[PDB]
Amino acid sequence: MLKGFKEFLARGNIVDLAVAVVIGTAFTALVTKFTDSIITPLINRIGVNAQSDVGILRIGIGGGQTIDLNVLLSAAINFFLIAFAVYFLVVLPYNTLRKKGEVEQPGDTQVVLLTEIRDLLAQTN
Amino acid sequence: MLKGFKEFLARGNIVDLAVAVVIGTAFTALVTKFTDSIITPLINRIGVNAQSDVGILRIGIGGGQTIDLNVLLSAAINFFLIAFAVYFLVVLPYNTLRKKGEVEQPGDTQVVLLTEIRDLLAQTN
Amino acid sequence: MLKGFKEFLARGNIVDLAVAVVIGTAFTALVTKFTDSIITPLINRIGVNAQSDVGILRIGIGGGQTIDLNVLLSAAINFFLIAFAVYFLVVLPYNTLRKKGEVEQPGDTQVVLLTEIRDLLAQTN
Amino acid sequence: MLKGFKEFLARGNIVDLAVAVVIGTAFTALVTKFTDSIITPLINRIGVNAQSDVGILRIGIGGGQTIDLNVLLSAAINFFLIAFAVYFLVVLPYNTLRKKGEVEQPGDTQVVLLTEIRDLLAQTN
Amino acid sequence: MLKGFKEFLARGNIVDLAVAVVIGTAFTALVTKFTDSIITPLINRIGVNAQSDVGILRIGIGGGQTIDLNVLLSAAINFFLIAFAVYFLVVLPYNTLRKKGEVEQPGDTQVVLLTEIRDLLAQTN
Ligand SMILES: [Au+]
Ligand SMILES: [Au+]
Ligand SMILES: [Au+]
Repeated sequence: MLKGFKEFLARGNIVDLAVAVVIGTAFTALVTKFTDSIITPLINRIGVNAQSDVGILRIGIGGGQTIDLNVLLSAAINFFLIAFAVYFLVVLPYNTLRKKGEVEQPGDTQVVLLTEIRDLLAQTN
Repeated sequence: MLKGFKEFLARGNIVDLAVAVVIGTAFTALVTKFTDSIITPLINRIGVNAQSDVGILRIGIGGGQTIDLNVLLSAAINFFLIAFAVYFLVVLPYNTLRKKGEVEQPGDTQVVLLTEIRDLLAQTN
Repeated sequence: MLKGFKEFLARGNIVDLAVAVVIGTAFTALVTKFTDSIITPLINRIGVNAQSDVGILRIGIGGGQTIDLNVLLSAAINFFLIAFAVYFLVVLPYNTLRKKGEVEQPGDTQVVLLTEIRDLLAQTN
Repeated sequence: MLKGFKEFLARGNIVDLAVAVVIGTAFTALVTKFTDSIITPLINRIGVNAQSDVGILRIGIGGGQTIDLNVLLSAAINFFLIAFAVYFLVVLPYNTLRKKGEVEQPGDTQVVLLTEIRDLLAQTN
Repeated sequence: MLKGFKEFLARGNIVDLAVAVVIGTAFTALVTKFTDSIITPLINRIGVNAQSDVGILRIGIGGGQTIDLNVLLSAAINFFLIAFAVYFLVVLPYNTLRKKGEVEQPGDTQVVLLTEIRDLLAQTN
């Protein structure tokens, strides 16, 4: 069992990925929770949004219906906050490190080797 | 420790992925929120949908039961909006950049290299 | 800024992935919404499921408790429908196109080149 | 337009992926649903868990507060069930197939090719 | 049918990934549940947070509104626990195994081979 989980993990391109979804989900969850506790309430004190129209579904009930705009705006703001947080926390550093050329990846090293291979092959002739 | 987390992050084919799931979930969520606040209500002012039949679960309760179509239809519209949104915002540009050729990738460059190698090895004959 | 987001996207193996999660989550959501509105109610008019046993948690409350089977079954049905939908819509077409041989890919072209190289190298020797 | 969606789909390394997320979310949801309907109720009849302490938030309300264990354990059990399910349904078969050598992959065929090349390049010397 | 799903599965880069999303979502779900059951309550007996301001939406209702801070801190702590959990359970072992090199992967063997090839091509000169 320790062998199946561990042998699958050496195999575990899956491990790199599982972690990625783990962080990705954990983090999106954090930004939206901040938005709900801090932002949505702010949107709400004001709320001259949520308009409406009469709603007596002759199939379900009968009383009144609304169009909540504050929620949409609350969500839009949440979205922007995510883009700023990700781009700023993540993007400035990863893009800066790839430009200064200090980050890595399997495809890139293969390329260097393939390239070196090309050069030597060229030298033989 | 700072070493383990950072070393794992340059490693972060995972980083590319985590970000991808982060945006994918964040965005799908934004579209569904719009569908729910703006669209579901419009579907609802009408609502000649939600039909039903008697429901007295001789196992749970006893009172009445409903089949909501407005929700099914509201959900479907949400989906189309996502398909159009992803395809139009994401698809027209990425597919157009690949056809014109501007977007890049590790596999493609390896190909270029392998190809040149093939051409050279052929030249040696 | 427009340059940074766009340059990271050209970079975006991530874009391929983010899009994938977006569609995958959006679609699963659609299937379950159909199951809940059309199917669960049907399970429920019948609902001779949800059994139970007394439940007075001497730690939290005291009143009664139930085992909802209708939900378990509704979910299962939801699942089978997903399997029929993905396999029938996605699988019949991708397995049939790979069998007839018409789907291109970076890994496959590389193999072709690697193979040509092997053959040529064998010719020199 | 039909050309853009279809050309992106032949392209769909993404399709492979979307299907993966689609299936992954669908299945996990199925297990947790079984956990909730079947398992949680059982945890709950017993429930000598959920302990507590008075809770009158002088900032929000005022009355009493609880620490639920049955849920923590219910989730824990849900989790073990997922691991056994994924590992047993998924892991025994893919690890056995990779070991017996039947599940193929572009990366692996390339390896064989690279390996063969190494061997040949070596015979020349 | 058994052939199409199975043929698609050997094909299944998708299988590696789907399993990855399954484990990532399942695990994040577990961390947050622990936080909610064990942690949020602890945060709450205390709760001198959830501040507020009057809230009578001249568009929706009219009565009062709150900015729940406890939830924000509760979510943050949840996040740390995930970071600690993934890195400590996942990171120490994978980072250590790669350093000891005990861990294997198709990309890495490709590199070794590319290197040897580079080295041999270099010897011919
Ligand atoms: Au009734
Ligand atoms: Au009872
Ligand atoms: Au109390």
